Amino acid sequence: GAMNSSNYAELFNNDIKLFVDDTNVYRVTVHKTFEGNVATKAINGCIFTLNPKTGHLFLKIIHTSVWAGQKRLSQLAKWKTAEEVSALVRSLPKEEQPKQIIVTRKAMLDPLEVHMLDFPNIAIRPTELRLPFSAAMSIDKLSDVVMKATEPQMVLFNIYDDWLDRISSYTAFSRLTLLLRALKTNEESAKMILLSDPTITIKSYHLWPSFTDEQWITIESQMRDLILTEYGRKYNV
Amino acid sequence: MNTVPFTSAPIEVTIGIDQYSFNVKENQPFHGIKDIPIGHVHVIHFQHADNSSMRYGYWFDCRMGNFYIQYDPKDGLYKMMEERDGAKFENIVHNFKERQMMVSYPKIDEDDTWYNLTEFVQMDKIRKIVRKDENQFSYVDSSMTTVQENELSDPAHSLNYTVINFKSREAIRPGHEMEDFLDKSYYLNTVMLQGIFKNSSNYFGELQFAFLNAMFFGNYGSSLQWHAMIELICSSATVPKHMLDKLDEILYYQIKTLPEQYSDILLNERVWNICLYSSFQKNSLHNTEKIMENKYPELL
Ligand SMILES: COc1c(F)c(F)cc(C(=O)O)c1F
Repeated sequence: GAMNSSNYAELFNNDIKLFVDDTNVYRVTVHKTFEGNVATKAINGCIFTLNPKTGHLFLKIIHTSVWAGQKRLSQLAKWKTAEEVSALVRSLPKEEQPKQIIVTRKAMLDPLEVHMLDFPNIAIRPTELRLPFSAAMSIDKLSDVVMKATEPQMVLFNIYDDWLDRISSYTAFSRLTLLLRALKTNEESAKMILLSDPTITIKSYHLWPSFTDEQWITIESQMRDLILTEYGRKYNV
Repeated sequence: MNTVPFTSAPIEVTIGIDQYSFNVKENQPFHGIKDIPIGHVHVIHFQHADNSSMRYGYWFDCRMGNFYIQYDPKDGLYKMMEERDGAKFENIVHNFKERQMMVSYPKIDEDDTWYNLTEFVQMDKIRKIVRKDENQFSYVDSSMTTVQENELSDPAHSLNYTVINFKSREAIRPGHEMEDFLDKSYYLNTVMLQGIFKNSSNYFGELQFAFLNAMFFGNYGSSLQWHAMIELICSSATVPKHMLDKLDEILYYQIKTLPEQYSDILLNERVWNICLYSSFQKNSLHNTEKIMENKYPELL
């Protein structure tokens, strides 16, 4: 059934599973036309498909050409997502295919279910968790590869860099969701926190800075403060 | 005009014959129902006064034989039986009519209700949904499950309605996932109408039978089947025009006939609101929409 706070450790067991977030699939800028009406212009998007146990990220870039001449794009985007996730599963060797796919938005259930009919033993699950994966495009190297794309493209990353050499999947997922929640709540301040120090750099093959264990404690605390500050503003509390 | 004599009425029971119903007292001298119109299927049905659970009954067509009811004290129910000896049967009925021990199928001449509810229902199709080939008539009751309900346990006691499942490979062509799911026309017209039912009359027949089992027996799987067959049509963008017009007539009489006090359980809010107000055919069911609005505006 639905994934929630009760069964949170199930994410880090040895049954292969994938989170699928479709928030950034169909991205537009709304603008005015010469005649004074409003129009959208699409920009490149992506499906965020993530193994929370291993950090493997399957970033399917959705090029604006996929929307050309199509109607009801927000609806189509869900079916395109499901089509690409199904294609990804088909492309994996059997022993790498997930046993479960967890969609961050419930509106993805029926499209993914219908596209996965050939895989009746893969469970399609919603979640009650409010995950911050929409902020994936605040990660500079992910945003850069999406915007630069000139065609449909799959790009593979490990969203945990090398953290699993020193910490567990549970702790790595918690750090990720904290970083993304911070970027989602106040991108400018979060990026300030991550790159303020010019002597801490990002490896060419990484997404995040090369913090020591103790600097990660400091960074994590700064992120939690940023989220609390923002929250006191939001509600005036 | 045919007759279904009763041997006796040993236990107090409400007897229905199509949309009519009579209360018979324990050992009241009741010996059957005469003047049954030829040309239509019929259903005789029972609800015992002492266990108002298990409505049960028999679908039959008097053109197919001489049928009578007899109470079985071992199995505790009124059973339909076929009498092979015509002179016996005619003599038995003749006697019973002379003693005026039979009620009369109380059809108003102006009334087409029963025809309108059973227009496409054939006995031969009922007998394939209800499989008991040694009888010419078909027993149905409140508790019988459908093949689809079973898949999700006694096979010889099931309602073999055609399985409809909008998220199945049968319903969804590979490569047309979004198309077939949002527009069920290929599943309606190619899979169901051209492939399985062969024509729209057999489709409407099963739809009508499903509704009647839901209304008369409270059979829940039949109500599921009725709604699924409505939803499949309304969710298709491409439906033959004669089918939409016929459908509107079919549902109008079904909604007209439903007991007012049963709308809560026999009518699925989601299906009806989608069919009348959101679906492709939201504008093709004027008579059904109008009766539903004036009779059950709460459900909507
Ligand atoms: C209704 O009484 C009938 C009847 F009409 C009939 F055809 C047969 C029997 C019987 O048991 O053989 C019977 F009692």
